[PDB]
Amino acid sequence: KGEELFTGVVPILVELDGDVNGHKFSVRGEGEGDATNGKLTLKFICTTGKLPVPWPTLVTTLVLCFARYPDHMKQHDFFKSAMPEGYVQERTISFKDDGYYKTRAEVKFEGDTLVNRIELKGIDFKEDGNILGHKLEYNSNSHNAYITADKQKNGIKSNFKIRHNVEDGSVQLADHYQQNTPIGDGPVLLPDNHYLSTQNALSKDPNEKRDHMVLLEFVTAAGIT
Repeated sequence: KGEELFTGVVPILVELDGDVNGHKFSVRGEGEGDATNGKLTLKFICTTGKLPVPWPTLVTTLVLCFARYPDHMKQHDFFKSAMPEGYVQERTISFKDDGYYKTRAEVKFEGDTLVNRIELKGIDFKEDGNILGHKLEYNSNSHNAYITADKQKNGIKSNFKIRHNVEDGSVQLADHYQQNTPIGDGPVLLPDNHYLSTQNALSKDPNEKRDHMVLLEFVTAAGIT
Protein backbone atom coordinates (compact mmCIF):
# COMPACT_ATOMS: atom_id res chain seq x y z
CA LYS A 1 0.00 0.00 0.00
CA GLY A 2 1.69 3.15 1.39
CA GLU A 3 4.88 1.56 2.80
CA GLU A 4 5.39 0.27 -0.75
CA LEU A 5 6.44 3.86 -1.51
CA PHE A 6 9.46 3.59 0.86
CA THR A 7 11.00 0.44 -0.63
CA GLY A 8 13.84 2.32 -2.35
CA VAL A 9 15.63 5.65 -1.88
CA VAL A 10 13.21 8.59 -1.75
CA PRO A 11 14.19 12.23 -2.40
CA ILE A 12 13.24 14.72 0.34
CA LEU A 13 12.50 18.44 0.48
CA VAL A 14 12.13 20.39 3.73
CA GLU A 15 10.91 24.00 3.88
CA LEU A 16 10.52 25.95 7.12
CA ASP A 17 9.34 29.49 7.86
CA GLY A 18 10.09 30.51 11.43
CA ASP A 19 9.56 33.47 13.75
CA VAL A 20 11.12 33.44 17.24
CA ASN A 21 10.56 36.61 19.32
CA GLY A 22 10.01 38.42 16.02
CA HIS A 23 13.32 37.17 14.62
CA LYS A 24 12.13 35.71 11.31
CA PHE A 25 14.02 33.13 9.23
CA SER A 26 13.63 30.47 6.56
CA VAL A 27 15.37 27.10 6.13
CA ARG A 28 15.43 24.87 3.05
CA GLY A 29 16.72 21.29 3.04
CA GLU A 30 17.19 18.64 0.39
CA GLY A 31 18.49 15.08 0.37
CA GLU A 32 17.10 11.57 0.61
CA GLY A 33 15.73 8.87 2.86
CA ASP A 34 16.22 5.10 2.91
CA ALA A 35 13.50 3.68 5.16
CA THR A 36 14.62 0.05 4.79
CA ASN A 37 17.75 1.11 6.67
CA GLY A 38 16.08 3.92 8.65
CA LYS A 39 18.57 6.44 7.24
CA LEU A 40 18.13 10.12 6.34
CA THR A 41 20.82 12.40 4.89
CA LEU A 42 20.09 16.07 4.24
CA LYS A 43 21.78 19.44 3.92
CA PHE A 44 19.88 22.42 5.35
CA ILE A 45 20.47 26.07 4.42
CA CYS A 46 19.26 29.17 6.22
CA THR A 47 18.14 31.01 3.11
CA THR A 48 17.53 34.30 5.01
CA GLY A 49 21.13 34.59 6.24
CA LYS A 50 22.00 33.97 9.90
CA LEU A 51 19.85 31.44 11.75
CA PRO A 52 18.68 33.16 14.97
CA VAL A 53 18.49 29.90 16.99
CA PRO A 54 20.97 27.00 17.28
CA TRP A 55 20.74 24.38 14.53
CA PRO A 56 20.25 21.48 17.00
CA THR A 57 17.06 22.98 18.42
CA LEU A 58 15.43 22.47 15.00
CA VAL A 59 16.46 18.82 14.36
CA THR A 60 13.20 17.30 15.64
CA THR A 61 11.21 19.87 13.59
CA LEU A 62 13.09 19.49 10.27
CA VAL A 63 9.92 12.90 8.53
CA LEU A 64 9.18 9.86 10.69
CA CYS A 65 7.88 7.93 7.69
CA PHE A 66 11.55 7.00 7.05
CA ALA A 67 11.91 5.16 10.37
CA ARG A 68 12.75 1.46 10.15
CA TYR A 69 9.93 -0.63 11.50
CA PRO A 70 10.96 -4.29 11.99
CA ASP A 71 8.73 -6.70 10.06
CA HIS A 72 7.27 -8.04 13.28
CA MET A 73 6.07 -4.41 13.81
CA LYS A 74 4.96 -3.35 10.29
CA GLN A 75 1.39 -3.18 11.68
CA HIS A 76 2.38 -0.35 14.06
CA ASP A 77 3.75 2.02 11.39
CA PHE A 78 1.25 4.88 11.44
CA PHE A 79 3.43 7.31 9.46
CA LYS A 80 3.78 5.17 6.32
CA SER A 81 0.13 4.07 6.35
CA ALA A 82 -1.11 7.63 5.71
CA MET A 83 0.97 8.06 2.56
CA PRO A 84 0.93 9.42 -0.09
CA GLU A 85 -1.79 11.66 1.40
CA GLY A 86 0.51 12.44 4.33
CA TYR A 87 -0.18 13.62 7.84
CA VAL A 88 -0.05 16.76 9.95
CA GLN A 89 2.60 16.93 12.67
CA GLU A 90 2.15 19.47 15.46
CA ARG A 91 4.34 20.11 18.47
CA THR A 92 4.98 22.31 21.42
CA ILE A 93 8.63 22.34 22.38
CA SER A 94 8.97 23.92 25.82
CA PHE A 95 12.54 24.82 26.73
CA LYS A 96 13.17 24.64 30.47
CA ASP A 97 13.49 28.16 31.96
CA ASP A 98 13.03 29.82 28.56
CA GLY A 99 10.63 30.14 25.62
CA TYR A 100 8.67 27.58 23.64
CA TYR A 101 8.29 26.63 19.97
CA LYS A 102 4.97 25.88 18.29
CA THR A 103 5.19 23.95 15.03
CA ARG A 104 2.71 22.84 12.42
CA ALA A 105 3.91 20.69 9.54
CA GLU A 106 2.50 18.75 6.61
CA VAL A 107 4.51 15.74 5.44
CA LYS A 108 3.21 14.24 2.19
CA PHE A 109 4.19 13.28 -1.33
CA GLU A 110 4.34 15.87 -4.10
CA GLY A 111 5.23 13.75 -7.08
CA ASP A 112 8.08 11.38 -6.23
CA THR A 113 9.43 13.72 -3.52
CA LEU A 114 8.60 13.48 0.18
CA VAL A 115 8.00 17.06 1.39
CA ASN A 116 8.08 18.44 4.96
CA ARG A 117 6.59 21.96 5.07
CA ILE A 118 6.69 23.57 8.50
CA GLU A 119 5.48 26.74 10.16
CA LEU A 120 7.30 27.49 13.42
CA LYS A 121 6.62 30.25 15.94
CA GLY A 122 8.80 30.86 19.02
CA ILE A 123 7.36 32.69 22.03
CA ASP A 124 8.77 34.15 25.26
CA PHE A 125 12.47 33.43 24.79
CA LYS A 126 15.18 35.23 26.73
CA GLU A 127 17.37 37.27 24.39
CA ASP A 128 20.38 36.50 26.63
CA GLY A 129 19.43 32.81 27.06
CA ASN A 130 20.77 29.52 25.70
CA ILE A 131 18.72 29.59 22.49
CA LEU A 132 18.68 33.22 21.35
CA GLY A 133 22.23 33.59 22.77
CA HIS A 134 23.69 30.64 20.80
CA LYS A 135 25.10 28.82 23.84
CA LEU A 136 24.40 25.22 22.74
CA GLU A 137 26.94 22.80 21.37
CA TYR A 138 26.72 21.68 17.74
CA ASN A 139 25.84 18.05 18.48
CA SER A 140 22.81 15.86 19.22
CA ASN A 141 22.29 13.14 21.84
CA SER A 142 20.69 9.81 21.07
CA HIS A 143 17.17 9.50 22.45
CA ASN A 144 14.12 7.24 22.63
CA ALA A 145 10.55 8.56 22.32
CA TYR A 146 7.47 6.52 23.22
CA ILE A 147 4.55 6.47 20.78
CA THR A 148 0.95 5.81 21.82
CA ALA A 149 -2.12 5.88 19.64
CA ASP A 150 -5.00 8.33 19.94
CA LYS A 151 -8.19 6.81 18.56
CA GLN A 152 -10.18 9.96 19.53
CA LYS A 153 -8.28 11.73 16.72
CA ASN A 154 -7.40 8.83 14.32
CA GLY A 155 -3.68 9.22 15.00
CA ILE A 156 -0.78 9.05 17.43
CA LYS A 157 0.71 11.18 20.17
CA SER A 158 4.03 11.25 21.97
CA ASN A 159 5.65 13.23 24.73
CA PHE A 160 9.42 12.96 25.01
CA LYS A 161 12.42 14.83 26.39
CA ILE A 162 15.29 16.19 24.29
CA ARG A 163 18.49 17.20 26.09
CA HIS A 164 20.77 19.77 24.42
CA ASN A 165 24.37 20.06 25.61
CA VAL A 166 25.16 23.64 26.85
CA GLU A 167 28.67 24.96 26.26
CA ASP A 168 29.26 25.44 30.01
CA GLY A 169 28.70 21.69 30.55
CA SER A 170 25.08 21.89 31.72
CA VAL A 171 22.10 20.44 29.87
CA GLN A 172 19.13 22.34 28.43
CA LEU A 173 15.91 20.31 28.47
CA ALA A 174 13.36 20.63 25.66
CA ASP A 175 10.01 18.99 26.39
CA HIS A 176 8.24 17.86 23.23
CA TYR A 177 4.50 17.29 22.99
CA GLN A 178 3.52 15.88 19.63
CA GLN A 179 0.38 14.91 17.76
CA ASN A 180 -0.10 13.48 14.29
CA THR A 181 -3.35 13.20 12.37
CA PRO A 182 -3.85 12.06 8.77
CA ILE A 183 -4.63 14.36 5.85
CA GLY A 184 -6.66 11.89 3.80
CA ASP A 185 -9.52 9.69 4.95
CA GLY A 186 -8.02 6.32 3.99
CA PRO A 187 -7.27 3.62 6.55
CA VAL A 188 -4.40 4.22 8.97
CA LEU A 189 -2.73 1.78 11.36
CA LEU A 190 -3.10 2.64 15.02
CA PRO A 191 -0.18 1.13 16.92
CA ASP A 192 0.32 -0.22 20.38
CA ASN A 193 2.68 1.42 22.86
CA HIS A 194 6.26 1.37 21.56
CA TYR A 195 9.11 3.78 20.92
CA LEU A 196 11.40 5.24 18.27
CA SER A 197 15.19 5.01 18.71
CA THR A 198 17.10 7.93 17.17
CA GLN A 199 20.74 8.82 16.52
CA ASN A 200 21.88 12.08 14.86
CA ALA A 201 25.21 13.15 13.37
CA LEU A 202 25.71 16.88 12.68
CA SER A 203 28.50 18.21 10.46
CA LYS A 204 29.46 21.04 8.08
CA ASP A 205 30.11 21.12 4.33
CA PRO A 206 33.63 22.47 3.65
CA ASN A 207 32.73 24.49 0.52
CA GLU A 208 29.56 26.16 1.89
CA LYS A 209 29.72 29.73 3.20
CA ARG A 210 26.03 29.98 4.04
CA ASP A 211 24.75 29.12 7.53
CA HIS A 212 23.87 25.44 7.25
CA MET A 213 23.65 21.97 8.79
CA VAL A 214 24.57 18.64 7.28
CA LEU A 215 22.53 15.94 9.03
CA LEU A 216 22.66 12.17 9.11
CA GLU A 217 19.91 10.56 11.22
CA PHE A 218 18.87 6.96 11.96
CA VAL A 219 15.37 6.19 13.32
CA THR A 220 14.46 2.60 14.29
CA ALA A 221 11.24 1.37 15.91
CA ALA A 222 11.28 -1.02 18.87
CA GLY A 223 9.40 -1.88 22.08
CA ILE A 224 6.96 -4.52 20.75
CA THR A 225 8.18 -7.86 22.15
